[PDB]
Amino acid sequence: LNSINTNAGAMIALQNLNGTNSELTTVQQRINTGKKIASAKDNGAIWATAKNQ
Amino acid sequence: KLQDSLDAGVGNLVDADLAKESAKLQSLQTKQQLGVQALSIANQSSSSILSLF
Amino acid sequence: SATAASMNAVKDSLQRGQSTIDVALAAGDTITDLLGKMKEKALAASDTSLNTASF
Repeated sequence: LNSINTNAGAMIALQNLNGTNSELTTVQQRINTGKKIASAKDNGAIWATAKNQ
Repeated sequence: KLQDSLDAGVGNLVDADLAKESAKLQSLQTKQQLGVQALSIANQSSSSILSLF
Repeated sequence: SATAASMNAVKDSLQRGQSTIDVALAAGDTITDLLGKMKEKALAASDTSLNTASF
């Protein structure tokens, strides 16, 4: 396939780059906040137990 | 991911594989020149009759 | 020539099946991550030392 319209490989590479950027921003927030569970989105149940404690 | 898959499927459905037409173009151009020459050879057939008289 | 021209439909069905399996694999990635999170949830709930609110 030598299409000049669709470029599936660039879409796959963009998906992998987006996933890498997500892991990197997760590491950035975990480094700056100092917590692996800084909010309810990280783990609602453990966040609830930690807040009550 | 589903959006990228749908776009890749539409590209599979309609996009041309240009590497094949890259050769088809030159082949049809040579064939067009040969056809023009053949029709030009055909046009003069009546002239041979003129020498007979 | 007709037998050769007919192969485009075969290639089309093959790519359609590939795309269907691709969508299924994306959904399976989601389902496996969710099943793993369910595993640590049940593993934590199995502990008897938790209070009622945590369970």
